[PDB]
Amino acid sequence: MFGYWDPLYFIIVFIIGLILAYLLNLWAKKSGMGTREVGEGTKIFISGEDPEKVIPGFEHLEGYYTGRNTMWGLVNGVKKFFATLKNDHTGLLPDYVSYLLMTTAFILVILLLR
Amino acid sequence: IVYGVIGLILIYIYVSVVSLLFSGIDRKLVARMQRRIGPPILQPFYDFLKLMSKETIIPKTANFMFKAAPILMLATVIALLAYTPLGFPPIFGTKGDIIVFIYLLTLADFFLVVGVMSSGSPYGRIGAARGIALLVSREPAMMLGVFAVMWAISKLGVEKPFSLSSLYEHTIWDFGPVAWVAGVVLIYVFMAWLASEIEVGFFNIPEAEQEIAEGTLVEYSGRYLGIIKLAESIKEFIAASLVVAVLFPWQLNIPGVQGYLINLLLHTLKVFIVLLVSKTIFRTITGRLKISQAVNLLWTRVFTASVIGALLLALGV
Amino acid sequence: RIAQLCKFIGRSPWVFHVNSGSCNGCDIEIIAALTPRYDAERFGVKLVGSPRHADILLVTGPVTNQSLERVKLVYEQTPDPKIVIAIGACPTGGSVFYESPFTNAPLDRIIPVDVFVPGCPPRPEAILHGVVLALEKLAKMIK
Amino acid sequence: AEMVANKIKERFPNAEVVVKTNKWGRERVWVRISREEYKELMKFIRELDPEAHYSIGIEQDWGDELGFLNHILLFYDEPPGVSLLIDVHAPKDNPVLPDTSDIFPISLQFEREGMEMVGLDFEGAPDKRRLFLPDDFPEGIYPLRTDEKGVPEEMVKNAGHPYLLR
Amino acid sequence: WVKIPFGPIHPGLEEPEKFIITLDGERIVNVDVKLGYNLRGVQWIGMRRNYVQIMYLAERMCGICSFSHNHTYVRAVEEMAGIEVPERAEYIRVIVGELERIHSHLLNLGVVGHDIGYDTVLHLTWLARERVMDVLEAVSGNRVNYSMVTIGGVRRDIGEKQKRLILDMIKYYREVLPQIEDVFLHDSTIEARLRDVAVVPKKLAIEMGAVGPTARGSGIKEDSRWSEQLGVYPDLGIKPVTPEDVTGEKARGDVYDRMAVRIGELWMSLDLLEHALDQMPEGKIKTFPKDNILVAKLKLLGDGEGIGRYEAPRGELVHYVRGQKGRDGPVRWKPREPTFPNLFTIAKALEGNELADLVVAIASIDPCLSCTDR
Amino acid sequence: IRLPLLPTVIKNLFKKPATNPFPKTEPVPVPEDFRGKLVYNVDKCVGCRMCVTVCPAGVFVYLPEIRKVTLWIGRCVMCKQCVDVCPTAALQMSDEFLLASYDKYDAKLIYLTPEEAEDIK
Ligand code: NFU
Ligand code: SF4
Ligand code: SF4
Ligand code: SF4
Repeated sequence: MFGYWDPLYFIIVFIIGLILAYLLNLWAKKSGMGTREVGEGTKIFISGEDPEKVIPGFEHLEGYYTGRNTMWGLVNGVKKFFATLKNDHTGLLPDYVSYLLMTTAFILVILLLR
Repeated sequence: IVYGVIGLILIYIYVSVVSLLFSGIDRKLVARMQRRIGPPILQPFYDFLKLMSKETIIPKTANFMFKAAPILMLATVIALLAYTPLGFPPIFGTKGDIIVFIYLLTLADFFLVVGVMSSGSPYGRIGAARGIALLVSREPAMMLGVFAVMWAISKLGVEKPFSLSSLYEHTIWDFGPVAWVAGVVLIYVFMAWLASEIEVGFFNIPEAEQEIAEGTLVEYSGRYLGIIKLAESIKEFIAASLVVAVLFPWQLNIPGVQGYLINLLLHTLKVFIVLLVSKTIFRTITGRLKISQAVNLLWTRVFTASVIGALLLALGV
Repeated sequence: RIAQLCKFIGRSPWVFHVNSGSCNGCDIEIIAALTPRYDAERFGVKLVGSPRHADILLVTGPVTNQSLERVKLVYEQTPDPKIVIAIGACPTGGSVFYESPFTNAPLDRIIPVDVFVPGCPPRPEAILHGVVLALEKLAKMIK
Repeated sequence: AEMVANKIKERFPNAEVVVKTNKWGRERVWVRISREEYKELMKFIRELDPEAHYSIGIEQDWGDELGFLNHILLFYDEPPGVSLLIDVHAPKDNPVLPDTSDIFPISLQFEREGMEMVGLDFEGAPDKRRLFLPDDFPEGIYPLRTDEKGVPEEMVKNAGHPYLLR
Repeated sequence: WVKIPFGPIHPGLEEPEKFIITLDGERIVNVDVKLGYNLRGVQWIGMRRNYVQIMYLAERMCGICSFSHNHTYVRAVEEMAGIEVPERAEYIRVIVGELERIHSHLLNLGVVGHDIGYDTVLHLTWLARERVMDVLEAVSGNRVNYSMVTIGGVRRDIGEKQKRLILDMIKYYREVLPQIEDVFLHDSTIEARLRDVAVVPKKLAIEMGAVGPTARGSGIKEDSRWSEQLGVYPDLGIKPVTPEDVTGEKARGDVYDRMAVRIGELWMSLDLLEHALDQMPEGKIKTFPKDNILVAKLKLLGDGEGIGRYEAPRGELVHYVRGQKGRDGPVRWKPREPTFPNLFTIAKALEGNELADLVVAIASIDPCLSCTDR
Repeated sequence: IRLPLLPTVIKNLFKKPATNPFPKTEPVPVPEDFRGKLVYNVDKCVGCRMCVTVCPAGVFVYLPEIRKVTLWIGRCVMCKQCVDVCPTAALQMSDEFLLASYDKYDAKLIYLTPEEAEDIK
C-alpha cells in the first residue's frame, strides 16, 4: 500500500523514539530521590483496608464499557437484534441436521437453473 | 536514511522548546483577562524541573503497565513528529501516510487510558470509561472532512495522492463560488474538533473532573507526571499544525537552503494565531458541560455539519 | 539526602489543604488568598486536587477524634521534600475547644509541623508571610 | 392567634395550658402532657390544620424524670402567627415513650440523636441506628447525662499551658 | 452495584463528611448520609461555662453565619431572665445582620460557579465581595467572627464616619447587580447545567420541614422576619421573595429558582438597609454600662425557660436555654441549624438523576456542615 | 450560541490589574480600632482575678504569693473582653498582625516567665 521498503522505516523511527524516551528516565532517576511503595490509592483517604462503621468499598466493577447514548434510538434495535440471535442457538440435534439439509437443497436449486 | 535522523532529533528539540512557551503565554493572557498579574512567561520550565525532582510513588496494586505507559505515550508522539507538516513537506511522506497519521493520533490516548486504568482504586476505573466514550465519539467527525478534502484535491492532478505532502499543491480556495460555503462549514467542524481533542472549554471532562476535581491523572506522582505533562503539550502543537495545514497553507517560494526555516517560522506564527482564538477565548468564556451531553453534541451538531460540508463540496466538482 | 535539584520548588510550590474539623473560618482565607485582590498565582501556587502532587500541606482545624487517622494517613502519600504549615489558633492548642473529650489539640503531637501562624482567623497577608518564611527555611536546608 | 389555647383547653382536660408573653410583644403557649394524651394530641394537631412544620426535638435530663419537648408552629398565613410548645416526661424505671413518626416523618431523625445522647428508648421506630457518635465508642456511656454515667472523669484531655510545665 | 464513598478530604469541599452512594454505573439508586466529623462536643463544653463565655463559644461554632448564633443566644437569655433592649441597639442589629447576608450570598454565588468549571465567575464575584469586607472590617474588628453584641446591648456604635463609609458601597452595588442579573438569565452553560435537576414538590417540601431558600423556592411563603413580628422589621417594610418576580413566572423549584431567590434577597436588602439608616434616634446602647457589674450579677438572673428564633442566611434557626438559680451558667443549651432538614430533604430529591449532578445538587443549598455535625 | 461574558472580557483586558504586591509595598492599611496582639504590663497589676472569669479561651493562670498573672498568647482569639473589664488598665490592644513563627513556645508569645516570677518574689 505504502512504499516497498516503507514498513521498515516505521520501526526505525519508533525505536529511536523509545531510545530517547528511556534515556530521559535514565537521566532523571540519578538526579532526584528514589522511589518507595505505599498502598492506599490516594482515593477517598478515609479508609484503605478496614471492616465496618457503615457500608464501604470492595464492590468491584465488571466489563461495562458504555456510558453514552446516541440519539437514544439505536440501543433498542441493537438489543432486539441480539435477542433473537442469542436464543437461536438452542442445542438440539435436529437443528444441526435440518440446517445442513436445507443448505444442500438451496445450493442444488440455484445450480439447476443458472 | 541517516539524514532522516538529524531532522527527527532537531525538530523534536525545536518543538519541545516552543510548545511550553506557547502554554506560558496562554496562561498569562487568561490571567490578564480577569484582573491579575499572572505568572512569568517561562513558568512551565520550572514546573517541569520540579516534577522531575521529587520522589515517585508506586502503589502496591500496580501492573507492569503503570511504569511503562508514560514511555509509550511519549514514544508514539516523538515517532509522530516525523509525519507532520511543519511548513515544508514532511520527511517520510509517501503515497499512504494519512492512515498512519490517524492511527498514531488515536493510539496515544489509548495508551493514556490503559496506563490510568492499570492501577488499584476505582477512581481510575470510572475516570477511564469516561475517557474512551469521548474518544470514540470524536473521531468520525474528522475522518469525513479530511478524506473529502484529500479526495477533492486529487482531481486536478498530483503524483502522491492521499498524502500530506500533496496538500501544498492546490487548496480548497480555487474551486469556484460553491466552495466558499464548504470553506466556512469546514472551518466550523475543524475548530470544533481542535477544541475537543486537546480537551478545553465545554470538553474539559476527563481531566480535572472525577466527580468533583479528582481527574483522570489522580495517581501519577513523580517523573511520570512530568513526562505526561510534556507529551500532552507536544500533541497540542501537532493537532493545530494539522488544522492549519488543511485549511490555508500560503507559504513563500524562496529557494535556497534557508527558505526552509523562513517557512518554518511562518508556520509557527500561524499555529500561534490559531491557538489564540480557540484555547484562550473558549477556555475563558465557557465552563464544563457533562459527559451525557458531550456525547449527543458531537453526533448531532458537528458530525451532521461534516456530512453537509462533504456533500456540498462533492457537488462542486 | 536532599540532593541538589530542589532549588526550583522554592519557585513553584503546589498546595493542598487538609480540613480536620474546622468551622470554615480559615478555609475562606485559603480560598480568598487567590482572588484578584490578594493574588498569589504570581508566585506559582496552584490549588491541586490530590496529595500525590502537592508539596506543602496546609492543615487547619482542631484535630477532631474522628479525623485522627486521616491526618496520619495523608502524610505518607505526599512525596519528598515537603513541609507542613499549620494555620490558625486551633492547630496551636485549640482555641475554645481545649477542654473536650473529642479534640486532641496541638497538631505537633501528631505530625512534625514547621511554621505556625497565630490569629483567629489570620488575615491573608499573614499566610503569604508564613509560606515565604517556611520556604526560605527549606532554601537554607538545601545548602 | 390567642384562641387556640381555649380550643385545646375545652377539648382536653387534665393538662397544663399556659400563655407566656415576654417584653417585645410575643406570646407562646406551653403545655405539659401525660403519655396517651400526648399521642392523641399529636394526632389532633395534624387534623386541626393542614400540614404544619415543626422545628426541634429537644431531649434532656432532670434526674430520673427524663423529658422531651417540641416546638410545633402553625397558622402562619398571617403576620401575627402563633407557636405552641409541648413536653412530656418519663421515669427512668421504664424508659419508653411513644413515637410520632407516622404524622411528622422527620421525628425519627431527632429520635436517633435522642437515643444516642441521653437514654430514652422510644417505641418500635423503623430505624434505631445511631448518627454522629462514633462506633469505636462504649455502650452505656451517655454523654449529656448529668451524674449517673458522665463519660469517665478521666478521658477529658486538656492540652495544657506552658507555665504549668516549667 | 459499585460502592464508592464521597470522601472527607476532597477538592471542592470545605468540610469533611460522608455521603455514601450506591451507583448503577452512572445513575444513583440510593444515597444515605452519615455525619460527625466536626463533632467538637459543643453542648458538653457549653454545660460548664458561665453565661459570658458561651457568647463567644457560640459565634465560633460556624464561620459564614457567625452573627446569627451570636444573635439568637442573646435573644434567648433576654427572653429567659427578662432584660429590656433600647432602640439604638436594635437598629444596629438590623443594620449589621442585613449587611452581612450580602457577604453570605455572594460567596455562595461564587462557589456554585466553581464546580461547573467557570473560574471567571469565581474571581469576579470574589472581587466584588471586598467592599462589604472592608465595611465590616472598619465597623467591627476582624473580617469574619466579629463580635459586637452583649447581653445588654451592642458593643460599639457606628457614629457618623461609618455613615459616609456605608453610603458608598450601596452606590457601588447598584451598578453591579444588573450585570449579574443579566449574565444569569441567559447563558449557554448555566441553563444547561443547573436546570431540571433535583425537583422538589410542595408535599415533600412541607412534610420533611425544609426551611430556607430550599423551601420558598418550590413555593411556601414563610419567613421568621415576617411570620413573627421581630424588632423594627414590621415598620420598615418586609416581604418574602419568590422566583416569579426575578425570572418570569415559573414555580418548578430545581436549582435555578434557588439562585433566583438568592438574587432577590440581595435586591431586598439593598433597600431595607437604605431606608433604615436615617430613621435612628440618639440615646444609649449599653443598658447597664461598664461591664463589671454584669459579672457581679450572674448569680441572680435565672429560673426559667427560653427559646429564640431568627432568620439565618440559609434558613430559620432556633436556640433553647434553661437555667437555674444559684448557679454560674446555664443548665441546658441546644442550637438547631437550618441545614439539617435541607440535608435530609435532598437525599430523596436525588432520586436517580446522574453522577456529575451530585456536586452541583449538594453545593446548591450551602452544605455548611460546621453547624450540621456540631 | 449565547456567550454574554465576551464584551466584558474584551473590555477587561485593556485596564489595570487591580491588585496589591505584598513583598514590594506596604499591605492593605488597617482601620483605627483594629484588633491585634494583646500587650501586657506588670507594674500595674493588683491581681483581682477578674480576667480568668471572663476569658473564653484559657490563656490566664493565676498564681499566688505574688499578686500577678501569666499568659500564653498563642491561643488568643481577639475578643477584647479582658481589656474592658480590667480596672487598672494594664492590657491594651495593638495593631500588629504579622505573627508567623517557628515554635509554639517563643519569646514573643509568652509573658511573665518563671525566672522573672522568682525575680518578683
Ligand atoms: N447559614 C447557615 Fe449555618 Ni454554617 C447551617 N446549617 C448556621 O446557622
Ligand atoms: S482557627 Fe479560629 S477562626 Fe479558624 S476555624 Fe478555628 S476557631 Fe475558627
Ligand atoms: S489584669 Fe485585671 S483581673 Fe487580671 S490580674 Fe491584673 S488587675 Fe487583676
Ligand atoms: S481576647 Fe481577651 S478574653 Fe480573649 S484570649 Fe485574649 S485576653 Fe483572653
